[PDB]
Amino acid sequence: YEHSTVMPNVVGFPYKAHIERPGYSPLTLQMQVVETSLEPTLNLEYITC
Amino acid sequence: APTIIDLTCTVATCTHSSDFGGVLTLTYKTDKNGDCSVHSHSNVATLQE
Repeated sequence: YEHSTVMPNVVGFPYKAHIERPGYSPLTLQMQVVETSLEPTLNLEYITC
Repeated sequence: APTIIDLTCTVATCTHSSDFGGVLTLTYKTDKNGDCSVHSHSNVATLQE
C-alpha cells in the first residue's frame, strides 16, 4: 500500500503519520530525525602556510 | 427451528474486489441456540456461507 507524507526537518520533533486503509484498522507510525548532515562539494584552489 | 425477531444488518467494511471483500454484522434475538440457514436475495452481492 502506497502512502506519502511530509515531515518537518527538525531534530527531535516526534512526527506521527496516520494511514487509513479501506479494509483494515487504522495505523499510526512514528518517524523522528535523530541527526542531520549537509556537506558541500569542495575543489581545492591552493594552500597557504 | 429457532424463532428470529427484530433483525437488522450493518456493513462494517466493503471493497468491490474479485474475492470476498465485504463483511456484514447481523443482530438478532432468539429463544434457543441452533443451526439455521442464511441467504441473500439478489445477485448484486454473493455470500460465502
